[PDB]
Amino acid sequence: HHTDPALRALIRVEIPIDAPGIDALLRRSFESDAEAKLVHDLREDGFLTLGLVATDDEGQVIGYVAFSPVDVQGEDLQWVGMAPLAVDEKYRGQGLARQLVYEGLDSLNEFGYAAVVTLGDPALYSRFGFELAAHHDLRCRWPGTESAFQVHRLADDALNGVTGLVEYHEHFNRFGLCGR
Ligand SMILES: *SCCNC(=O)CCNC(=O)[C@H](O)C(C)(C)COP(=O)(O)OP(=O)(O)OC[C@H]1O[C@@H](n2cnc3c(N)ncnc32)[C@H](O)[C@@H]1OP(=O)(O)O
Repeated sequence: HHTDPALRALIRVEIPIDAPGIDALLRRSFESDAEAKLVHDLREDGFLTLGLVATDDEGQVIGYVAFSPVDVQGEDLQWVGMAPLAVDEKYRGQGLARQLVYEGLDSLNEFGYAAVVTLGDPALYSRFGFELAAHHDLRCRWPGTESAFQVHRLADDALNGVTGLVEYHEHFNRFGLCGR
């Protein structure tokens, strides 16, 4: 008895040739082009800490997650903010977002980062281990985010004694991003 290998998407760090595919995915996946424009600007200016792509058998980008640096109370503690996160509508419900976030966080830990923040629906991000940032006395700069701003430590004690304003790069101060 022979079983055909199951068809699956591979996840890896993005490379330059992926940019147009990432852009197309972001434009088609969100309600506005803000996410695509954000990623373009972060990459162009050197503030995209890490990006991971999920690709189909032909190498087409079908999923994406990115991370950029954030400071806390104006200091660099090796924290990052996760955004955006997208899976092509053709591949939704297959566990690819879960995998992208897990691998992202695992890679970040491997490379010495201490925590990851994100802004979004807690009904989604809590599934991946994120906790409400307000419970740890952490906030972002935007209004109406106390229920959506979240944090995932990468070390058990990473959040202890770390409080206040978590600042994203200024490229995030554009309108229409998910979670805002
Ligand atoms: S603010 C505008 C909102 N738009 C977007 O977020 C961008 C368009 N959406 C997407 O790209 C996808 O729908 C995302 C949000 C990436 C989810 O992709 P998938 O559904 O394909 O992800 P997985 O199959 O990896 O699922 C992992 C777990 O997440 C749960 N889940 C998916 N979507 C949601 C929403 N919207 N709300 C709450 N939970 C959600 C899945 O059920 C799954 O749950 P488990 O805990 O793994 O069972």
